[PDB]
Amino acid sequence: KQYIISEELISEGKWVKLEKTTYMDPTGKTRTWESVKRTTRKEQTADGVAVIPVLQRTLHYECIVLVKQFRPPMGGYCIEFPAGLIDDGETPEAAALRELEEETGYKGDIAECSPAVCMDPGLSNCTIHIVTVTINGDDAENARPKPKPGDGEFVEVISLPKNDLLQRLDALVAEEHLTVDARVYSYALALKHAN
Amino acid sequence: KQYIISEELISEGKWVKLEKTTYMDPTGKTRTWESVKRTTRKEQTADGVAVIPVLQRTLHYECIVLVKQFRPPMGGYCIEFPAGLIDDGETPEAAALRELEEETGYKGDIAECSPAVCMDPGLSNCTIHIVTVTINGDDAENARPKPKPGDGEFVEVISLPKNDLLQRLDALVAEEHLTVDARVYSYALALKHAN
Ligand SMILES: Nc1ncnc2c1ncn2[C@@H]1O[C@H](COP(=O)(O)OP(=O)(O)OC[C@H]2O[C@H](O)[C@H](O)[C@@H]2O)[C@@H](O)[C@H]1O
Ligand SMILES: Nc1ncnc2c1ncn2[C@@H]1O[C@H](COP(=O)(O)OP(=O)(O)OC[C@H]2O[C@H](O)[C@H](O)[C@@H]2O)[C@@H](O)[C@H]1O
Ligand SMILES: [Mg+2]
Ligand SMILES: [Mg+2]
Repeated sequence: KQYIISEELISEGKWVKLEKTTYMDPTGKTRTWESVKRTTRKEQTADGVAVIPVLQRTLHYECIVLVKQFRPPMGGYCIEFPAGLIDDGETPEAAALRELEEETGYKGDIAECSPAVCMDPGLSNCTIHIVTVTINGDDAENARPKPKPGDGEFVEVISLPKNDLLQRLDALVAEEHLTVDARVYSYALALKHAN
Repeated sequence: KQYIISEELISEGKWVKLEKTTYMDPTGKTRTWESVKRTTRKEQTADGVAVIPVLQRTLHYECIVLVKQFRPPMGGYCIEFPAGLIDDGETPEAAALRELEEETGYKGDIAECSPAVCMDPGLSNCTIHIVTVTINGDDAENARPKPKPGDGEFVEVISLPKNDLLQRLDALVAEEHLTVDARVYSYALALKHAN
């Protein structure tokens, strides 16, 4: 019953724009909202993908591969699932394997993919596909993985035991000022709440 | 290694603002970034809280209480954990219990509270505390929950089986084309991966 009436551009940069949204509520009344949008968004599937990479090795606990990097908006370092924007004509799964191999050097296999999900719905229209990727750590292909980083990209690879993820994330946070991503934390929490 | 050099306000609304961030990368080179920030953030406190409401009943497996509402930035409806911005001086735990009761009518008990985690670090400095709350669904008091939304709030309550959360979320996305929150989905995936 609710829908968008109009979007008034407020300010637009090279990557992000801010606009005043006018919409109709359930009572037929008009209301406004301040919304954010990436200017690099196409009429594709989503702004990007986030990869949940599960490193598997026989006789070993599984490991979750994460990345640490400085995030200007946060003014500090953050612990996140590897992620990146998608390419035209590229499938979410294709981008996931590509982003994973580029940031971590690992070559994985698609386990499953999510529909487009929202990053922060009360603020922006940003969406991503969360792609679960398993990595055969016993394959020579993944013996010594080498990441292909671009210019201006300084990412650190951190692998943590999946069987104790939440506590291991807490331990990392106890060593220095670090912010764990909400999707990573939600994931770690569910692993404990499940069983 | 890396650090903020300055933050220049580009545009500012009543709720959201856009800034130009200048920072130094590892090589010593000055780079820039377009960052988003909420104008309502109190000092020394995350922007808000997301509540993971665990409905517990003697004759049933646990349920996760979620809410569905129209999100202007998304131009459509979203399925999320109950959430709200934190009032000044209000504890994350109190904001969570209050928000859950207001949006769903359930009175819960604190189980745990996470440190501040980021929503979308590549875009904004927004953070929240993920607060796990248990609800005694057999208490007469929770027999027929009645919410009490504030100014212009139209939120719908949707409780789903924790044991089959992922599948149940996919159905809703296909049946009504709406969008699931990335944290809700990340949580659902781990529940599945653990089981
Ligand atoms: N707001 C911005 N300001 C300046 N440059 C930007 C911005 N957004 C994107 N860019 C440029 O595009 C590049 C995209 O790099 P990716 O690795 O593909 O994307 P990433 O920054 O990791 O974002 C992927 C996801 O994570 C974050 O939560 C982000 O909001 C997105 O949802 C950035 O490194 C940068 O050069
Ligand atoms: N960007 C905005 N534009 C217009 N009004 C806003 C905005 N942000 C907040 N408000 C006003 O403040 C109110 C805050 O309501 P809450 O329930 O306390 O917060 P909510 O909007 O649910 O946000 C909490 C969290 O959940 C979402 O992921 C959102 O992005 C945020 O991180 C909104 O209903 C609205 O009136
Ligand atoms: Mg990246
Ligand atoms: Mg809310």
